[PDB]
Amino acid sequence: TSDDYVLRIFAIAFTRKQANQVKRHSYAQSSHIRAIRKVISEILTKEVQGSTLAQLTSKLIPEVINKEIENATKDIFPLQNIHVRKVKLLKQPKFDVGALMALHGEEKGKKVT
Amino acid sequence: EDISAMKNGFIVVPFKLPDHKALPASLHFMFAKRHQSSNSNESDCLFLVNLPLLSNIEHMKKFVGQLCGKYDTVSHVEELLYNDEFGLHEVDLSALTSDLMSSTPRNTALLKFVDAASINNCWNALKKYSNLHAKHPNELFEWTYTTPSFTTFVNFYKPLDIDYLKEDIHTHMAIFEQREAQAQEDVQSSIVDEDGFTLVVGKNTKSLNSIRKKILNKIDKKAKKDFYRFQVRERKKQEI
Amino acid sequence: SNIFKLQIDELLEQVKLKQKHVLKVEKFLHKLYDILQEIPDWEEKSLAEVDSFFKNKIVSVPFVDPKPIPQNTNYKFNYKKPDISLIGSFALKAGIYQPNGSSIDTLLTMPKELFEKKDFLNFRCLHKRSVYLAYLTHHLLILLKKDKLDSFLQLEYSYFDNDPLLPILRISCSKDYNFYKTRFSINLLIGFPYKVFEPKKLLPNRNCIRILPATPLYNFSVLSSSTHENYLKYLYKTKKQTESFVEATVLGRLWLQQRGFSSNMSHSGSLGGFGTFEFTILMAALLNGGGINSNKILLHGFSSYQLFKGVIKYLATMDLCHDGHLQFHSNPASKYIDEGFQTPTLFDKSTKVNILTKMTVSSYQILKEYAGETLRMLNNVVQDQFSNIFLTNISRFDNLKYDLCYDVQLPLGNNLETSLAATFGSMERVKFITLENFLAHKITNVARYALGDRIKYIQIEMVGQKSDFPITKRKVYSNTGGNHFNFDFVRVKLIVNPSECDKLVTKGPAHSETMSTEAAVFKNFWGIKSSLRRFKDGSITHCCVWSTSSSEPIISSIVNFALQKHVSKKAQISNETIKKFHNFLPLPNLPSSAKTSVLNLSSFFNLKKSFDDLYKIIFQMKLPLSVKSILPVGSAFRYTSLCQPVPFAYSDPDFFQDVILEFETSPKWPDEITSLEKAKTAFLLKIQEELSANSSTYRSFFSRDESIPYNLEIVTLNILTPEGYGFKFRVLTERDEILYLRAIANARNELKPELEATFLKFTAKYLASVRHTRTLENISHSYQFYSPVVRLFKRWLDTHLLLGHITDELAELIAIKPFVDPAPYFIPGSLENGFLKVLKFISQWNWKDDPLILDLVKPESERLTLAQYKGIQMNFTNLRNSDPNGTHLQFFVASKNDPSGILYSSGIPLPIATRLTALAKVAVNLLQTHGLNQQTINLLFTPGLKDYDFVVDLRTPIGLKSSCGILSAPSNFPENLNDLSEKMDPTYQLVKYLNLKYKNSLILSSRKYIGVNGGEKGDKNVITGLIKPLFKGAHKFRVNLDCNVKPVDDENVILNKEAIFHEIAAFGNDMVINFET
Ligand SMILES: Nc1ncnc2c1ncn2[C@@H]1O[C@H](COP(=O)(O)OP(=O)(O)OP(=O)(O)O)[C@@H](O)[C@H]1O
Ligand SMILES: [Mg+2]
Repeated sequence: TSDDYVLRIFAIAFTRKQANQVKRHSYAQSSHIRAIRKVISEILTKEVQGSTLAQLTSKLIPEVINKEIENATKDIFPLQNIHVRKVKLLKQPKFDVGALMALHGEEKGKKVT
Repeated sequence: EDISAMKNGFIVVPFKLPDHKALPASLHFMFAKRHQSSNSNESDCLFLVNLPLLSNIEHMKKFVGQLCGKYDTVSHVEELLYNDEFGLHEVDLSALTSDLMSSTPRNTALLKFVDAASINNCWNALKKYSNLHAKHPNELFEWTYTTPSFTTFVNFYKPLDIDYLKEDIHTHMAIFEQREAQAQEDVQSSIVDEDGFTLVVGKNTKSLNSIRKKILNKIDKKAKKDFYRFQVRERKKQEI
Repeated sequence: SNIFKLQIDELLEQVKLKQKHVLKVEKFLHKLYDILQEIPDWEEKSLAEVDSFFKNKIVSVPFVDPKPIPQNTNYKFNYKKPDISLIGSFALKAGIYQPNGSSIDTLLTMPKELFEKKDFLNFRCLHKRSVYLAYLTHHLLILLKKDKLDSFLQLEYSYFDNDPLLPILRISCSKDYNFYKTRFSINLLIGFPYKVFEPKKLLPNRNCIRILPATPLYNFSVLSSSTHENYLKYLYKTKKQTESFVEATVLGRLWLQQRGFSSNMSHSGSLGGFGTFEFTILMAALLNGGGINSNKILLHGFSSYQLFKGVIKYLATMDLCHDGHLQFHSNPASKYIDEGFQTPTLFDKSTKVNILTKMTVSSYQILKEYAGETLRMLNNVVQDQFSNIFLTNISRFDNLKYDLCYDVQLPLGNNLETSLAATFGSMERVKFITLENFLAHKITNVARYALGDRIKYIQIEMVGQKSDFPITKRKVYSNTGGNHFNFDFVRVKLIVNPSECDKLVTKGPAHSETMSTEAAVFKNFWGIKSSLRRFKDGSITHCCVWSTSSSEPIISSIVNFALQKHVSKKAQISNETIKKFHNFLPLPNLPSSAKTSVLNLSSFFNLKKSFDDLYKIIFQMKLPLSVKSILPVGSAFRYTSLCQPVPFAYSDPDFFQDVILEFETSPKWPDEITSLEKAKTAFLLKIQEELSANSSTYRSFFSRDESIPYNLEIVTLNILTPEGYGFKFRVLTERDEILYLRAIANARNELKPELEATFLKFTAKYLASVRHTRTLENISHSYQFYSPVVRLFKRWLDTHLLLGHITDELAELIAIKPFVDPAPYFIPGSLENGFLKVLKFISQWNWKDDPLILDLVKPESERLTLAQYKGIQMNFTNLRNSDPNGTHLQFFVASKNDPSGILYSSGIPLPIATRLTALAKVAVNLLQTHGLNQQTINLLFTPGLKDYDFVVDLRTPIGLKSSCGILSAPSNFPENLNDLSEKMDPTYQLVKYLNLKYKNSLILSSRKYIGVNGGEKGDKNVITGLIKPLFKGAHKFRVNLDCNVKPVDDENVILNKEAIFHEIAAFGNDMVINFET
C-alpha cells in the first residue's frame, strides 16, 4: 500500500453458462484463463498501490473490488462468484501511535486521597 | 478631445461615466468601424472595440435608443455577436470531441443590425456623436453599468433552481440519444459505394466520423540472408 | 564518488591559505623570538614585592580566581628565559584561509627550576604562571616601543580557549612587519615543562584544590598546559605516515565551523569543546586502533574522504560519554572500553590527559546527533550532499538551529543576589572553578530533569560573555558583571520532541509502601506541584498535571516554574517570540478553544466523523451504477485548512470540502464531453432526491464549477451535514480522462498548448488531488508541527496577497520541504522554527536554475531511486532549455505523485513569483539586522501595500469574522439557502474575473481570507493592482491591443486608468469605498 504495508491478495472466480446455453459445462480455454488472470492481477495491483490499508479495508467491505473485476474480465468470458478470497499481511513498517489514534478517532488521573 | 476619427478608420465614440461616491468629467472611449463580410450571419454588422465591462445586447438597445431619439434616425441592432469579455467561449470543447450535438479577437464584438437602412443610419448618427466631444462634451451620453443581466452575474453564490436543472438534463439526454441512435444505424446499414464497394464496419462502432478519425490517426523479416547462389558468393567475398 | 572527490578538491583550493602571507607572518614572529630572548630574568620575589613591582606599571597581573592573598601566597615567584616554540595548526601546516582571522599559537615553556613537585596544589602553579606572563607582557611592551613596532601592534590579555585559569597574551595588528593583511593573531601560551608533576596525581578522579571532591577541570588545565609539544610530536608522526592527514583535517575543521563547534570550553555555556585538535587527535587515535578488538578502523592508505567518513562514523555510532570510552597512547593500540565515566572521555594513558574534558554532556549529545545526521547524508547516493555537509552555515540563527529559546534575566543584574552567591559556596567552587560554570550546570540539570523526556537536547548559553580584557586589568569586565559575572543574561535553547512535548501530565515514579529514592527526588523537585494520581488502567504513580493553552506550549510553563523554584524565585523567564506566532494562528470558535494546544487536530477529526455518517448513507442508496468509492480530497482532510473547521461557520472560504465520487466502470457513459458532464449531473440529482427523502435532516443544493477552463457543464452537489459541515461532491468517470486526451490530439496545432492547460488543471483537481491528500495526510502524523506551520505559512501569504495566485497545494509542497529534507538542520519541532525555515529556504532558493524535488516519505519504501531521480532532473533541464529565463514557469515542484514537476506550479505570473522570493529575502535580511522580537514579527506579517500601482479599499456590509468561526455567530443554516450568499465574501471571485478580463494589462490581487486578515470585524479587504510596463506607457492603436485605452493622437492611445476604476467600482457595487492611485 501507500503506507508501505506489504500484503498479499488472493482472488477466486468461476465460469458461468449463458442464459441460452445448452452445453452442460462452461469450461474456458487456458488462453481465456491466462487473459482473465492478467486482468485480475492488474486490478488488484492498481487498487492496493493507489490506496492506504484503511482505504483498502474500506474497499473490501462493500466488495467494490469484485464488481470492478467482473466488468473488466467480462468481455473475455462470463464469470461468477468473483471474490477476494484472502488477504495476508507480510510486513509492517515502524509502528505509528499517532496514525493509530487517528484511525480510532490524553486523560488526567484522579488524586488518590 | 479634438480627435473624432482614427486614421485607420475607427471612429471614437466617447461615453460619460457614472458618478460614484468612492470615485468623485471622466469618459470611456469606444472604437468602431463598419464590418464587411460575405457571411450572412456576419452581414449588416459594426465593429466595436474596447467594450465596457459586461456589455450585453440590452446595453446596445439603450445606446442606439438615445442615438435614435437624439438624431431622429431609425436603427435597430438585432444582436451582439462574438461578445466574450472573459474568453469562456473561445473554444468549443463540445464540437471538437465529437460532431453529435455540436456541428461546429479579444475585447471586441460584432453589432448586427436588422437591415442595411438601420446600420447606415447609426453610422451617420455615430459620426455626429463623435464630433460632439470636441464641441460640447457635456451632452455625451451616460453609460449605465446596471442591467438585469448585470445583477445575475453579481450574485455568484446562487443555488441553481433544481426544477430548471432537471428539465435541462432531460431534454439534453433525450436529444443525444436520438442522435446517437441515428449514427449507429448509419454505420451498420451495409453502406455500398456507387461502384459497388461495401464499407467494412466493425461491431460496436457507433459513428461514421470516428472511422474517418481512426483512418486519419493511423518482407524484411521474411528475407533470408543465405538462400541464393549470389548470396552465398557475397558471403564468400566478405569471408576472405 | 568521483564527483565527490573532485568537489573536495575545489573546496580545499578555495580555502587554501595564500602562501605569501605565510612568509609575511613567518618574517615577523621569527624576529619576535629575538625580542623574547632579549628579555632578562628576575630574582626570587614574594607577592608583596611583585605587587609593589607592578603597583605603578601599566600592566596588571592577570591572577586567576581565587587571587592569592598574603597569608596563602607565601610561595615566591621567579622568571627565567623560556624555551620558545611554535605549536597549533600552523606547526602542522594544516591551516586554511579564514576571513574572520586565524591565530598562531606560540608556546613558551617555563623552565623547570621555577617549580616544585607540589606546585599543582591550590593554584600554586597557576599563580606562578600568571606573573611569568606579566614581565613578559611588561618588557615585551617596551622593546616593541624600542623597535618602533608599537605603532601598529595592539596587545591584550585573553583566556586560552575561554579558560578562566589560563590567561594568555594576544598580539594583533592594526591598519614592513605589519601583517594585518594576513588576518593572523599571535597567541603567547605559557606552558609548563613535560612531566613536572606526577600525572597520576592529576587524573580526573583525583583532587588538587584542598578544602574530598574531584577537580576534573582544574586538573585538566595544568596537565594539558604541561602537554603541548607531546601531542604535536604525536600528530607529526601520523602526518608523515598517512598522506591524507591534512586534507582530512581541513574537511573536519570546515564541518565543525558550519555546525558552530569550536575548541572553546562548553562548561561556561557556549557550544563547543570539540575543535580541530580534538578531531585530529581522534583521527590519530583511530589510525592506531579504536575497535573493541583493538583493530584499526582507519588505514594509512585511506583517502581524505575515507578518513573523514571513518571519524564521522565513529562519533555517530560509538558512545563516549555514558557507556564506554576510548583510550589511546600518544607515546599501545587504541582500544574501546565498555565502561563509561558518565562524561565525554577520550583518555590518553601515555599522558593521563582526557582530551574531552572541555566537552559537556549536553554538547556531546548534539555532536553525536550531527555526526549521525551527516553519516546518513554521507551514505546517501540519490542526492548530492556536498553543499549541505560543508557549504551551509547553520549557526547563523539560534532560532533556526533551536526549536525554542528562553532568556532568563537573573536578579540584581552590581553583583548577584546574596542568596545566589551563597548557593555557589566553597564546595562547588572546587568542583566548578567559576560561578558561570556552576550556574550553567545548575540551569542544565534542573531544566533537563524538569522537561525530562519532553526535549531531545538542551543548551545553556551565556549571552554577552567576553574572553579578552585590557592589559591594565586583571580580569574580564562585563558591563552588567562589574568583575563579578561575565555575562549579560542566560539563554536556554532546547530541541523539543514533537511526539511528547505537549503531554498534559508528566509521569513519575510509581507508588510504593516505602517511598523510593526516585519517588523522593520527584516529590522534592516539584514540591506542591507534585501529586499522587490514579489512572484508568489502575496504576498509582506520582505525576504533576499542567494546563494546555493556545498561546504558549507546555514547556514554557514547566521551565518557568522549575527554574524559579530551584534557581531563583526572582528569575524572569520570557519567550515572547513563540507567543506571537501562536496568536497569529486563527483561534477557532469551538468550546475551550483557548485551552486547546496547537498540536491538537480534534477539530479536523470531528469533521471526518460527520463525513463518515454521510459516507454510509451514500453507499447504501440504490443507484443505476454501484458506487465504486467516495474519496475526500478537501483541505481539512489533510490538516492544512488555514482556519480549523467550525460547525455552521459557512463564511469560511474552505467550508465546502470537495469529495470525489466514483461509480463502477460502465460502457454507457456518453462519448461527448457536455453529455458526459450532464450525465454526471443526472447521477447527482438522484443522490440529492434520495438523500432528501430518506434523510430529511440533511440539506443540499447545486452549484456550478468553472475551475476547469472551457468545461462549463460541471455541476457539483453541496451537502450541508446536520453536524454543521459542508461537503461538495463531484463525479469522476474513467471516460472523462480519455475525452480530454482526445481533445489535445484533435485540436489544431497552435491551439494544442491551450487544451493541455485545461487537461493540466483537470488532473490537478480529479487525479493528482487524491494522491496529494492521501500522502500528506499519512505523512503529517509523523511531522506533528507540519499542520500548524503550513497553516501559518498560508496566513503569511494571504497578508501579502499571494494566495490568490499560489494554489494552496503548491504552498503545502513548499512548506513540507524543511520536514522531508531537513538537512543540514533538524526536523522542525516548533511553530517558530518551522515557519522561519520555510522562509529561509525560499530566500536562498534559485528557482531559475535549481529544481525542488521532494521524497514524501516518513522519517527513516517509496523513496525516489536514482533512476527516478535522474529522470526528474532531465525533465527540469528540458523545460529550462525552452524556458531559460523562467517566464512561463518559475517554480519546479516534483515528487513521486508529480514527476512532470509542473502540475502545481503553472500559471503563476512572473512578478508574483519574484515577489514571493523578494519578500523572503527581505524577511531574512530583517532578521539578520534586527534580532527576532515583537517588532520584527509584526513587520513580517504587515503588508507594505505601497509597491502596487493602484490600491482599492473594500468593506463588506457585515463582519464575517464571527461567521468564519474565528474567536475575537450562526448556530444553524438559513431556512432559505439563498440567504447563505448574504454572509459570503465575493471579492476573491471578483479579482479572478477581473484578472482574466485584464490579463494582458493588469495583475490584480486580493486577500482570500477576510475573516483572518480583515481587521477586528473581518470586513475590510483590499484589491491591489499592477500595470505591466508595456501598457503603462503610450502605444500605437492596433486591433490586437486587447486593452482599455484612451486616444491621445490619431494612432496613439494610453491606458485609461480612470475608466478601469469605474468598472472595478460598479463591479464591486457597495463594497468598494475608496481608491488610491
Ligand atoms: N582538548 C585539548 N586537550 C589537550 N590539549 C589541547 C586541547 N585543545 C588544545 N590543546 C593544545 O593546545 C594547542 C593549541 O590548541 P588549539 O585549539 O588552538 O589548536 P589548533 O587545532 O591548532 O587550533 P586552530 O583551530 O585555531 O588552528 C594544541 O596544539 C594542543 O597542544
Ligand atoms: Mg589553534
